[PDB]
Amino acid sequence: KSHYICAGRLVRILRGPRQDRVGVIVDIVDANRVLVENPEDAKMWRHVQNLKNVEPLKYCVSVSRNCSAKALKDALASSKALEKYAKTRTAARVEAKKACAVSTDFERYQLRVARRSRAHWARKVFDEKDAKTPVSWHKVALKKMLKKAAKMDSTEGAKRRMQKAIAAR
Amino acid sequence: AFPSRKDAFRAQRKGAKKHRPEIIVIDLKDHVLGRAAAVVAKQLLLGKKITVVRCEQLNIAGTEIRNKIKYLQYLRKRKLTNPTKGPFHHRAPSDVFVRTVRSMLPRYTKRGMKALNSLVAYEGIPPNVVRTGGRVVIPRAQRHVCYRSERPYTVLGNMCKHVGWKYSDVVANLEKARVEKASRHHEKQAKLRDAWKSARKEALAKMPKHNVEVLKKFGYA
Amino acid sequence: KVSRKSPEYTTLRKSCAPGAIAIILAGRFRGRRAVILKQLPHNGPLVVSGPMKYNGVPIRRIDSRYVIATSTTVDISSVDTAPITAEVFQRPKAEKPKKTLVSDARAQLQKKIDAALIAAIKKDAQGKEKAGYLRSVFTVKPGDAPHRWNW
Amino acid sequence: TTSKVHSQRSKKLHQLSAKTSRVNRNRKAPRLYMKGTLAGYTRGLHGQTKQTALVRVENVNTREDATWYVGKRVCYVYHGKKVKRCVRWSKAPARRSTTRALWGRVTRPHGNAGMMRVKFNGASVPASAIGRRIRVYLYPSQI
RNA sequence: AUCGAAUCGCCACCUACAAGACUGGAGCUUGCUCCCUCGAAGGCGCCAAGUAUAUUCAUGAUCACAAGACA
Ligand SMILES: [Mg+2]
Ligand SMILES: [Mg+2]
Ligand SMILES: [Mg+2]
Ligand SMILES: [Zn+2]
Repeated sequence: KSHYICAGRLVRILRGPRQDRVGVIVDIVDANRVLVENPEDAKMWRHVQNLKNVEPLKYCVSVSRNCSAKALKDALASSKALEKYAKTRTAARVEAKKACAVSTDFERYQLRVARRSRAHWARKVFDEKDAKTPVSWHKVALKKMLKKAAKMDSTEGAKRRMQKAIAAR
Repeated sequence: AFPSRKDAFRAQRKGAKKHRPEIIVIDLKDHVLGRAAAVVAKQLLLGKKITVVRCEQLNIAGTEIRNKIKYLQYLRKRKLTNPTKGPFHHRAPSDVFVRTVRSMLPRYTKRGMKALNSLVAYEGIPPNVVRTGGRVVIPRAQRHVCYRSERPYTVLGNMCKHVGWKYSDVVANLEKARVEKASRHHEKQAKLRDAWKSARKEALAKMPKHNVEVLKKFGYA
Repeated sequence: KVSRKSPEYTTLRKSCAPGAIAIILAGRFRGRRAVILKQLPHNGPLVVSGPMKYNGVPIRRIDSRYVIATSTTVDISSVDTAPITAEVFQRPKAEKPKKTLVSDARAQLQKKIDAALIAAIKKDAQGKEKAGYLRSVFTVKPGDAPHRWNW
Repeated sequence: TTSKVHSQRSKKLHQLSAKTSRVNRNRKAPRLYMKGTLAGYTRGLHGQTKQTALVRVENVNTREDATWYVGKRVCYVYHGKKVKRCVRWSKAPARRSTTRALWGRVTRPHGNAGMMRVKFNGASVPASAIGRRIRVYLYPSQI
């Protein structure tokens, strides 16, 4: 289910100068604004954020409205919300986006060969499995044609044509 | 539309392979009529070849009654002395979308006509479009981000059916058959999709380990 | 301080430093990666000899405006680069009127320079990956945003 | 005459059995230019000024993005009816074609959505180029 | 067969569907907790059929429609 905007809710900033940073709701002003703060982020001191610019995460620390900086820091460290968030796939995707954004031409080359290497080995593994259990279009077509072909070739006339036109080759 | 024998002969003489122009297929389902038409018209003027499908599922804000009345007011306008040469009131939803795009275009210039002729409109998804490639949407012209859900809204096919469109049932049955065929074919090839997914998974254990580390760094492993 | 009329005066940007790896943006070898060797005197064009064995690029001069000098460099202090003078690329006047024809002296210069350049690449810790980097071909793909990239 | 279905069957069986999951690889000549389209000329409601062209470039959707392309070379490619003189007409006879190019440079960004203004060498770009492809090269390079 | 042309991303994994007041799955406490594949990628393609032991590239001489283009 969706995550509510509550005191202690962890959020990610969608757009603006703090894009892709995490904070704590800490307080609610009205239907449109909140007071976000994160002690562990340098640029995430207590400030006002519009609710349209925040993405509510799944973690809620136990704090009261308009809590002190020390109370927030202790609750954050105790709850382990940031450590739990770091292990999820969305956090990894966010970090990887920064890596791509600051990547050089050499790093782009390294990713390209790494992805192509995985692509090559995926093709190898797929071919090995597809030989045994036909799942591709060509292997399925071959497996359906094989039974009729063997029957059509096991005749005397088929043998004569095969042998004559092969020995000619 | 049928190619001439001269064109077929020239293609055979040249030995060229089958050619398809760069065409964008837009699924117009739950798309705002004016916003989609404005976006399409701008892209047509920029030189894109655009084919729109499922025109009968476009949306207009407001109740169906007031939208039907608006079309009926449009229908009543005709050249009194000679209704032929008068305004031509097309009832098909695809024709409705084409007219909306046309009004957004400078239709009385060769450049405007070229942009207009670069657009093809369909009700539902015809077979020649089904397998051409992935369909697209217009995020800024989508109903679920444009209309407040409380407000009533009109479906273009329902509006057109009561003002003169006669093929609503034909399109509905064709769409039902197409989805059933697509669902059966999507039920098939699932083994192929699953096999490729497992093949990619097993590639990590067979590929160089530093290549894996690069993939993890850029969030692909 | 340096005289503007001297052969040593230069205005070339820092990114096109000797040893850096450049992407060729124009000419016959567009899209190929190459190694910057030097700048010809009098604020002249760059000289690139990204080893012909790796990508086919010979010892050719190129204007620095037609190259993207990437931040990935190679230590080429062991490469002499001294025999590469402005006289190498000069040509005699032609009077009034199939393996490629290369003069012997040009062939020897290419041989020695490429061999030393290859050796320097081997000496690098990431040399095998950088050798593959030199073999790679740059192209603008659909969806690319080169204006947004670091190089 | 014997039916061809037998030899076709043998050939089809061999090709299906020898088919591997090979993919298509783009090892052709690389594209070194960004692809754009000529939206038109600079204009107000009073009319247009054909000495300045407006080019929309794919993946360039911000004014900061269009700033990066200031001073880059711009080329419009088309063809005529007859083969006329080109660059390296004598040196490279393979270049002789009806294909022609008109060159220019990017002067400044236009608007806030990545549009740029382009001035062509001497003459203005023909109005028949409106809606057609424009090539924006990466040279002259500041990198 | 005139005909030299402008176009420059391929797919037999996107090319099925529907919902944005909410479709990964549970619990009751109904907005929180727990489980999971952890909810922010359609797959490839970008120069060794693959990440290595490699390998012909020039004199097309420094930009010029890529001098080619069946991936
Ligand atoms: Mg749910
Ligand atoms: Mg909604
Ligand atoms: Mg050409
Ligand atoms: Zn809470």
